[PDB]
Amino acid sequence: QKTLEVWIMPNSPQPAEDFKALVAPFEKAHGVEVKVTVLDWGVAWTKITTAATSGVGPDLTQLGTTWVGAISAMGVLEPVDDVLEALGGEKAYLPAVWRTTRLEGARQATAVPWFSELRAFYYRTDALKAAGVNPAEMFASWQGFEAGLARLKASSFRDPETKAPLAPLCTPGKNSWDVLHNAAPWIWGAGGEIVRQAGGRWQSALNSPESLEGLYFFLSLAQKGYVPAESLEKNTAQIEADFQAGKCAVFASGPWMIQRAQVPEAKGGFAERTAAKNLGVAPYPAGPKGRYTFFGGSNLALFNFSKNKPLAKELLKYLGGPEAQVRYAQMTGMLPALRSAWSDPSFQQNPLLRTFIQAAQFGRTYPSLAGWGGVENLAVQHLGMAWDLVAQGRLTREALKDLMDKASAAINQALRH
Amino acid sequence: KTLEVWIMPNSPQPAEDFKALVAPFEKAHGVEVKVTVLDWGVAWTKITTAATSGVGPDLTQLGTTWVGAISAMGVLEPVDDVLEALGGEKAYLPAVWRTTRLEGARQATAVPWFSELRAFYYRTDALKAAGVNPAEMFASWQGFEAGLARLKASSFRDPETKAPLAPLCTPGKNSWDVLHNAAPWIWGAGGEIVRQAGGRWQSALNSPESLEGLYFFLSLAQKGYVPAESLEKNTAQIEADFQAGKCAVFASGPWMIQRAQVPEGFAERTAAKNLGVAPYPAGPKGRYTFFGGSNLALFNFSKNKPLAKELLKYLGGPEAQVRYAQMTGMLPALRSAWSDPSFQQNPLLRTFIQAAQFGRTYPSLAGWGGVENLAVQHLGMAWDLVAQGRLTREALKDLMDKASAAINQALRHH
Ligand SMILES: OC[C@H]1O[C@@H](O[C@H]2[C@H](O)[C@@H](O)[C@H](O[C@H]3[C@H](O)[C@@H](O)[C@H](O[C@H]4[C@H](O)[C@@H](O)[C@H](O)O[C@@H]4CO)O[C@@H]3CO)O[C@@H]2CO)[C@H](O)[C@@H](O)[C@@H]1O
Ligand SMILES: OC[C@H]1O[C@@H](O[C@H]2[C@H](O)[C@@H](O)[C@H](O[C@H]3[C@H](O)[C@@H](O)[C@H](O[C@H]4[C@H](O)[C@@H](O)[C@H](O)O[C@@H]4CO)O[C@@H]3CO)O[C@@H]2CO)[C@H](O)[C@@H](O)[C@@H]1O
Ligand SMILES: O=S([O-])[O-]
Ligand SMILES: O=S([O-])[O-]
Ligand SMILES: [Cl-]
Ligand SMILES: [Cl-]
Ligand SMILES: [Cl-]
Ligand SMILES: [Cl-]
Ligand SMILES: [Cl-]
Repeated sequence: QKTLEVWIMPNSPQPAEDFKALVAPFEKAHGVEVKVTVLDWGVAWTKITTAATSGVGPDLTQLGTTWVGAISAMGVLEPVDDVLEALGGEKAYLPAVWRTTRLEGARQATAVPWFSELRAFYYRTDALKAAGVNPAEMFASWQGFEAGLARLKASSFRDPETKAPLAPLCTPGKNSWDVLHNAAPWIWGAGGEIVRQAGGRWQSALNSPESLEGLYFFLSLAQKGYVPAESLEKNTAQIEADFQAGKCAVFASGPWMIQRAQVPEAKGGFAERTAAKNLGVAPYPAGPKGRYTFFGGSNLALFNFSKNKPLAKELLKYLGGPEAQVRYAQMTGMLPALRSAWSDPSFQQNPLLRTFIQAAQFGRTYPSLAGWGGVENLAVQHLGMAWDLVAQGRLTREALKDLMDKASAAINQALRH
Repeated sequence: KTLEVWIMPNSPQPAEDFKALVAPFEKAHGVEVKVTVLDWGVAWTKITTAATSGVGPDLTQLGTTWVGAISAMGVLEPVDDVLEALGGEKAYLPAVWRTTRLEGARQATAVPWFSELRAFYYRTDALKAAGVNPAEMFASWQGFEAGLARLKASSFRDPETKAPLAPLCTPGKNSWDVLHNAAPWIWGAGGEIVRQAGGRWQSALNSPESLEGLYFFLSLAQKGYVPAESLEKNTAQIEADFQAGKCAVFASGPWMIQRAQVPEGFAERTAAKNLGVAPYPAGPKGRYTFFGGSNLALFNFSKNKPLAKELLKYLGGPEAQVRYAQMTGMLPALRSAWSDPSFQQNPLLRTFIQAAQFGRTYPSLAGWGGVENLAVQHLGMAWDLVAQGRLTREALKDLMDKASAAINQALRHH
C-alpha cells in the first residue's frame, strides 16, 4: 500500500533503474514503493512549475540548485530544517551548497542537498599530443586557451574511428541551461556577473562592460572557426554525443562524463569509443580578473501539498545521508552534496575526478533568487541569439550590446516578479 | 543468448514498455533482449557512429526518413526474408513499403515497426470561447490564420494557469520536427524540400513556391500568433507547454492521444479534458501532412543474425504490432492492423487514420540525415529572422539559398 512519487532528471546512465537500486534498501526497511518519473532537463522547469501552480505532482522532486529559490518563492515547498539538522546542519555542508538549501533571505530551508557538480574541460589526450599542445599551458589563461585552440585547428590529426579531423572546441548554442552555465565562467573571468544588487533589488549585469568582454571573447572563439557552425544549433546531449563520437577535441562538462567513459553504450556510456581511452580533464583557465567555474548540483524538495510528508522526510534523510550519498555519486559520477562523503576512495582515488575536486576552489554559484527560473529561460534564449550572430557573420561589440540590453530588460521583469 | 536493441522514446516509459512488449518472445525462445533508449536529438550521431565504427547493437530503430542514408553505408543486413515471413509487399501499405529500402535499391534493409503522421491538436475550450469553428479553421490557410487571429484577440484564460493561451506553439530549434512542421506549408504552396534536376537531387527550399509556403508559416510568428519564446524551444518543450495549458493549437503525431489518457501522461490536465484533433488545412496547390514512423534494421556486424531476424518477425507481426501501437499511441506499420477495432473505436485516432490520405514523405535518399541536420539549422535561423524583427521575402530567399547550397553538398557526401 504505502507509496511515494519522486521526479528526477537524467543524472545516471539508466536513470529510473539506477534510482530504483539506490532506494531498494529504504523500500525493504519501510515497506514502501518509491515510483520514479524521469524528466529531461529541457522540460523539467515547465513540469515542476506546472506541479507548483496546479497543486498536483510528486511527493519529492529533484531541483537544480539554481531553481531552489525560484520554486520556494512560489510558496509550494515544505520546510526541511528538521531533515538538515538530522544530517548535521550547516557544518555538514560546504557554504556554497548550504546557500542552495533556501531562497536568499528565507528563515527556513526548502531543499536537501543531493549531489554537487562543477565544470571543467575534457580534452582528447591523443589530439592535444598530436597538435603539440601542453595542457598545463592551454588551460592556464585565456591567451593560452586560444593559443591551444589555434594549434588544434591547424593540426593534421584525424580520429582513428571517424578518419576525420576533430573540431577544436564544441559548445552547445541552443536549448540547454548550459548555454548560460558555459558562458558564466567567461563573464566571471572578465570581472562580470549575471546579476547585481542595485537600488536594493537584483538586476541583469549581462550588459555591463566586463560581462560583455567575457561573453564577446567566448563567442569570438566560434567567430575564429575554433567551434564548428553546427555546434551553435546543438544542445548539451548533442555536444556530449559529438565528443563521444570523436568529433571534438575539447568541451566543457561536469564530472559525470568520467563515469560514462567506463560503461558500455548498451548501458548508456561510451567505453567502446576512442574518446574513452584518450580522456583528459583540465580546469577553466584564469581570465583577466581571476579563475571561476560554474558550481551547481541538485537538491531534493518536498511539495507542501504532499499526502506523505513524514515518510517523504524519511526518504530525504536517507538520500541526503552518508551511505546513499556515496552510492548515488558512484552511480552518477557526480560529487556528494554531503561534505563527509568526499573522503570515500571512489572519489579520492579517481585522478580525473581529483581535477574537479581541486577546481571546486574556484567554484561560483548564482544567487538563490525568486525568478531565477525566468532568468535562465531568458538568458538561454538571448545567449542562443548571440550564437546566431556568429553563425550569421553579424558578431560585433555593438550587436552583442544591443542583444544583452534586450536580455537585461526581460531578465529585470522576471526578477521584479 | 542475448540481443541488444536501440530504441527512441516512443512511449511514456520507453525501456519498460519495450521490455513488456518482448517478454513473450523472451519466454518462447529463452533469450534476453536488452534495450537502450536514445533520444531523437542524439540518435543520428549514435546510429552513424555505429555504422562507421562496426560496433553497436544487433537491432536499431531507424526513423523512416533515415533508412536510405544508413542503407547507403552498406551496414544493414538484407531483411527481404523477414518481410516475406510477414506476408511480403501485400502485407503493407505502399507508402510504408517505400521506407523498407533506399530508393532504387534491390534489397529491403528495414522492417516496418510503426507509422505516424501529423495533425493539429487544439483546445476545444479555447476555440469555443474565441468563437472559432474548428472545421473552418483547419480547412484552409485563410481559415487557419483567421482562427489564430480570433485566438489572439480572445479574453479566454486557462482555468489552472489563469493566463491567456498562445494561439499556436511550434518548436523553432533543435528538433527534426523543425523540418517536419515546415514541410506541409512548403508542400501546400506547391513546393518541396528536394527535386531531381540535372541528373542529381538538389534543394527546392529556395524555389518560388517553397519560399511562399515557408514565408506564410513564418509570418504566423511575425503576426504574434506564435510567442517569441516558442521560437527557441524544441519538440518536448512545446509538448510540455501544450500539456501545461499554455498553447491553444500545436502540431503533433497520434502519440499525444495516448499521453492524454494516462496519469502523470497528462490525463489530470485541462488540455487532456478539452482535446480536439483536426487535419492539416488545404493550401493553394495541395493538401499535405508529414507521414513517417520508424522501422527496425539489423547491422550486418551482428553476431546473432538468425535470432535478430526472429525478433524482427515478432516485432513486425500482428500481435506485437497491435500491442506496441496501444502502448505508444503510434499506428501499426502492418496494413492488417489499421482495421483492428481498438484503433477504429478511438475518435481522435480515426482523425489521424483518415488524414493518412494527405500523408507525404521525403524521398529515401543517401545523405538524408545530413539534409535534416542542415534543414533544422537553416530553418532555425529563419525563425530567428522573426524573433529579430528582420523577416522579409528577400532575407528568407537569401537564407534558403544558403540552405540550398549546404543541402546540395550533403546530398553529394557527409
Ligand atoms: O539550470 C539547471 C540546473 O542545471 C544543472 O546542470 C545540469 C545541466 O542542466 C544538464 O544539461 C547536465 O547534463 C545532462 C544532460 O542535459 C543530459 O542530456 C544528459 O543525458 C545523458 C544521460 O547522462 C544518460 O541517461 C543518457 O543515456 O545519455 C545522455 C547523453 O545523451 O545527462 C547530463 C548529466 O546529467 O547535467 C547537469 C547537472 O545535472 C545544475 O547542476 C544545476 O545547478 C542547475 O540548477
Ligand atoms: O526525422 C527523424 C525521424 O523523426 C520521426 O519523428 C519523431 C520526431 O523526431 C520526434 O521529435 C517526435 O516526438 C518525440 C519527442 O521528440 C520526444 O522528445 C518525446 O519524448 C517523450 C517520451 O516518449 C516520454 O517517455 C517522456 O516522458 O516525455 C517525452 C516528452 O517530454 O516523444 C515524442 C514521441 O516519441 O516523435 C516522432 C515519432 O517517433 C519521424 O517519424 C521519422 O519518420 C523521421 O525519420
Ligand atoms: O544487463 S542487464 O540486462 O543484466
Ligand atoms: O550530426 S553530427 O553531430 O552527428
Ligand atoms: Cl552571477
Ligand atoms: Cl526580447
Ligand atoms: Cl520533399
Ligand atoms: Cl517583404
Ligand atoms: Cl550547388
